[PDB]
Amino acid sequence: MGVQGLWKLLECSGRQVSPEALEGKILAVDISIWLNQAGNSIENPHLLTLFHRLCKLLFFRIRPIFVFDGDAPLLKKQTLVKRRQRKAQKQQQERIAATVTGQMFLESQELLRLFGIPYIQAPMEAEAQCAILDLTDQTSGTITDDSAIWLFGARHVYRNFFNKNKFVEYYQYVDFHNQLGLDRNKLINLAYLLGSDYTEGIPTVGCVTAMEILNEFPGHGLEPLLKFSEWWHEAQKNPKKVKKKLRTLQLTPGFPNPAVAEAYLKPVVDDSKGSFLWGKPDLDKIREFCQRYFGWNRTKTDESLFPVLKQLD
DNA sequence: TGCAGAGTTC
DNA sequence: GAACTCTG
Repeated sequence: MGVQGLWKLLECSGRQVSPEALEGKILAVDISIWLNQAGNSIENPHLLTLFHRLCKLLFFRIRPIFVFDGDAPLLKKQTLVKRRQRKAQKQQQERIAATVTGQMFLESQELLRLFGIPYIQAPMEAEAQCAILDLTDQTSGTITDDSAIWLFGARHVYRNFFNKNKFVEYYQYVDFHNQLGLDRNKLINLAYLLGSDYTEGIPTVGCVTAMEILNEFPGHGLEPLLKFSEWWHEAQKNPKKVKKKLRTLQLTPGFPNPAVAEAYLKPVVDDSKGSFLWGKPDLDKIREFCQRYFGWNRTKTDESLFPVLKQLD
């Protein structure tokens, strides 16, 4: 999820490209959204979609690095819990999804090791790991469809790459900073407004409305939201500019909770500058895996791999 | 599941 | 009249 409408905002700065443009590139990928998602009674669909993607990547000469979600933050859990209160046993559907995912994790990491692709378990948030990889110039981008990566400092992000009718879109920090006037702090304030995976937003704030807010109270860091907060705590009191529209909407009392901006500003990530390695993928083991989990033979997989191994050489 | 247009309200 | 949402 992340910010509810941020992609709509940034689309003016994103450029449509083709998969042939990622040829000379080393990019990070957040697999955690996939297993976060993944009635024909199929076996291991996470692995199925993962395999097809994994092919698509190497076909276009991408050098991937996969990033795995760790312990979700306190604010992420609080957000999903207060999002389920709106929509004894909640603690027993937590410990049954983790043992299913655990196996999904293990199988996916095995598939990766066979394909010769390295990977890193992010200690808490995975988007933050991909972001800090972008920042230290360890990757040359990050393939993800999650807006929240921007708030963790992202500079170059490739979106809609796997979405097949949608064209691959390349987004750059500098581009939408120079066009839209957005920095990391303004985007985090936008996260307070529009709603994100660490905090639900304001009921009626569309994109344009959140920008109207962030311009009505200019400032540095978190000042805009404090000014808007005390202004709405004042103007709500009764004498009964364009600020009337903003009077109308409802606001929470703890707004703004500074722990939210704190979580986006200083997240937890691996600090070391890893030097990464892509090994050669052994063929036989891959067909063995495919039969073990899907039930594919040797020339059922080879019909798919025939372009892939051809491009590898 | 993302965009694009209209419908409904201030 | 324009902007936001909902649905197609």
